[PDB]
Amino acid sequence: TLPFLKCYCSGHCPDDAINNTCITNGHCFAIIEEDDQGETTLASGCMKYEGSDFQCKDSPKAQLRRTIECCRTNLCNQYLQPTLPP
Amino acid sequence: TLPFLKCYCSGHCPDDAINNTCITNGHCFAIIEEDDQGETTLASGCMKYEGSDFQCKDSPKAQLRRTIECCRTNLCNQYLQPTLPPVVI
Amino acid sequence: SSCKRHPLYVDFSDVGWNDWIVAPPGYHAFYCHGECPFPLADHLNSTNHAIVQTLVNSVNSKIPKACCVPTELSAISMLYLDENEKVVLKNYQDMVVEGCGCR
Amino acid sequence: SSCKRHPLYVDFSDVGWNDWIVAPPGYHAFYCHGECPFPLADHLNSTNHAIVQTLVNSVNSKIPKACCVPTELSAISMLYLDENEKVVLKNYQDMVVEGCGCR
Repeated sequence: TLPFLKCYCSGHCPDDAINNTCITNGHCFAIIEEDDQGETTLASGCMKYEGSDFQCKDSPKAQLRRTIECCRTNLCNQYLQPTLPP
Repeated sequence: TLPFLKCYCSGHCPDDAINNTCITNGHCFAIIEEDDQGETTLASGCMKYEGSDFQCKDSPKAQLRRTIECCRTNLCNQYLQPTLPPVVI
Repeated sequence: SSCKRHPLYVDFSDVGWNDWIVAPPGYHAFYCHGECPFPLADHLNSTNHAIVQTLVNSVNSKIPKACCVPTELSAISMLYLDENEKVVLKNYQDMVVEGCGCR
Repeated sequence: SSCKRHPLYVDFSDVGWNDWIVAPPGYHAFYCHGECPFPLADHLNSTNHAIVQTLVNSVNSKIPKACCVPTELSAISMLYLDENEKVVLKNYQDMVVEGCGCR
């Protein structure tokens, strides 16, 4: 199915993103991730529909603390700021 | 095209080779090669037809000394023992 | 060792998905791993491009070798809990490695 | 640096094939390289298996990450010399990387 959704992207931008946006038939996401030192990063982008249930759900058994959040209205993820799991 | 050729294999056997043979639609090969440390090994197997011209020809500019030889009667690589390209001086 | 298929069983309770995947409890997914040497033998199912790249790497090691990846995959069916508590059947393509090769 | 296409021109002089390939003198082959991180973004055109493998790696790093490989290739034609020194035109499939993804 054709991409119908426009998303913000940062860190996961495609090689030919324009003005920091991307398109997809799946979801926009934002993710916060903590490395081994306690430092966090925020990133965002587009996720295609196939396999998106696995990725939006994520595994709670991941070794690194991180939270991904997905949404399905245009740009929804731009100011999305998910939080590490408590 | 269906595999029609049976080859000896050693070091490049597929996971389900039997008493040391493999089948292919391409060529049997034997290759002698000398590694980083001056250690030479001999290996052999089956090469599929697609892209076989490139692999049977090889590059004379390879960094390590090696000689591959291909052939196309059954098991023709059996006792194939190539000669290494001379040490460049 | 050279590119081949390796065992990998994905157990859903272990990865914490047993709350949304109701069946099966897990499945054999497998994975591909290992070297793509010169020459690429028949069972590696290589592309022309992987063969050329393998040769280039032998001349100029700044160009990487080809990579061992799935070259045939098969599907599994799963029952999952949807965004509503509804139990639904879904065919998931490309879930199981049936063969590996150098690409 | 995530999975993407990189430049690679294959010049037949530089691999020592000037004597058997009469045309062209070389071509742009490209190659694929770079990390397959979590999550796999849309432009990485990943399979379900690569997505699952990526999640498993994040749970236990003994399972490797997915690999950046060509997911679309195109053909080139070449003129060459055979055993007896005659010129044949041949179409070679899968010679040029058009797109990369995680598999």
